[PDB]
Amino acid sequence: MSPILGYWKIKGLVQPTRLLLEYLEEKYEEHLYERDEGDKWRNKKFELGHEFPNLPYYIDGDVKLTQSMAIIRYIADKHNMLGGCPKERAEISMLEGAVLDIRYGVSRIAYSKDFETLKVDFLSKLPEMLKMFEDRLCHKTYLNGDHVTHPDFMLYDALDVVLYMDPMCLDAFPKLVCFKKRIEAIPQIDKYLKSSKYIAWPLQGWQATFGGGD
Amino acid sequence: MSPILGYWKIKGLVQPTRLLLEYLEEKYEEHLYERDEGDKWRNKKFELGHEFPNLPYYIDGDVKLTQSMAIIRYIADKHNMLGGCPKERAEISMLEGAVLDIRYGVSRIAYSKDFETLKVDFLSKLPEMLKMFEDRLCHKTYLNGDHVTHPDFMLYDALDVVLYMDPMCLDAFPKLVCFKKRIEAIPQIDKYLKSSKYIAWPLQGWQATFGGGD
Ligand SMILES: N[C@@H](CCC(=O)N[C@@H](CS)C(=O)NCC(=O)O)C(=O)O
Ligand SMILES: N[C@@H](CCC(=O)N[C@@H](CS)C(=O)NCC(=O)O)C(=O)O
Repeated sequence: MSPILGYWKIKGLVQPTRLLLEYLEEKYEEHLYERDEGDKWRNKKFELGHEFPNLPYYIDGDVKLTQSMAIIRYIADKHNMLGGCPKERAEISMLEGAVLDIRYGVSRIAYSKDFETLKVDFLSKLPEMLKMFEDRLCHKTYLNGDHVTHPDFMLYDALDVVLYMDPMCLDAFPKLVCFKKRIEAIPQIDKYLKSSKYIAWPLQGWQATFGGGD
Repeated sequence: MSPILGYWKIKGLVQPTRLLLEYLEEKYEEHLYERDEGDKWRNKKFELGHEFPNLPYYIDGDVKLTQSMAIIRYIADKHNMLGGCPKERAEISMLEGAVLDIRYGVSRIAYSKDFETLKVDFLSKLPEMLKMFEDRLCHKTYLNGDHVTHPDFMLYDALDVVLYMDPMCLDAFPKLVCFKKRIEAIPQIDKYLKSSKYIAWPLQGWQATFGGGD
């Protein structure tokens, strides 16, 4: 009747999947769980018809999905965006994982009681990872050349988070600073970011030391 | 000249990729880094021709890969094992991620100074995740029906690790206990496990609290 996507009303793990959607102009509704609704999830968690219950979920009627990365890859696969030959898939997946080292690097520490000191060790390695992305862009509009691919949205999302973490981490990465602006200047994403549908905060689950609250 | 796969001489993140290989009878050589060889990696790390240097790496000459999950998906894609329609990819990827919640659950805590207490909270949630896998198998030889898929090897690997963690965690999961035996009873894997080529330990990087040492 119309694709469903369920998650907490935070950016978290599905923010990118949201942006891919907006970029594709796919129609979808959203089940959004408020912080105060742990019980509500707990019940609809057990009955939606999933074999690996979890959040986020994505229901096409055609399918019932539960893993964050499958859900986004499945959207891209619906639109023939995962790659033609293997060398292509494989490489998209590489960008994928490389962007996940950054986004998970953040997530891994955000809910710990030692965040501020774990912080110092992440921003240290970050540049290193940041750079690979900069060099990758010395010659390609987007992460995989001309045509947008889902990790361009992963990558977007990751810069957005690290910037709240250290506003300057992209001083020294002009190429990355233009990519974040570019993705922004794309009409569909342009609209979504100023739409009512946009969720600007929290970055992580609310309880989180970093990116928590309101 | 012959596919290369490089990693530390531990099971770690590539053990499953190794098992897929052995199951496919693909020929490959291995660059194995001993614990004492951090400097050696550090030099060959910078020159192999990778845009996202890292371990593991997989060099087909046809391609130069670096993310653990892409490398294994790329092997499966070489053999037409990632799925026919999208509903297929998507679902394989689901098994994928669901098995990664378990394997990363372990990895996330193994190198921490509070392991033993973090331990207690993992084995708690484990059953929950374990079960999804058991129910998934009430009616399918393998994780995706009759034909073996790469998460069957991920899943294998994950049971192997958690068993060193708690030898009984599979009492209560007879269906899972037969799957671990089955995968074992497959001639190719049968051979590899008793071959010289097999790496039985360490589970994690050597420095690790859990699964470290020799
Ligand atoms: N690996 C999974 C992780 C899922 C996950 O950790 N979900 C959390 C939110 S960050 C959820 O609260 N779990 C809901 C539940 O377990 O019922 C994915 O990529 O989707
Ligand atoms: N997300 C990456 C993680 C890679 C990774 O963490 N590799 C560690 C071993 S567990 C390696 O020592 N990094 C080597 C390096 O950074 O040079 C993957 O899936 O391959």
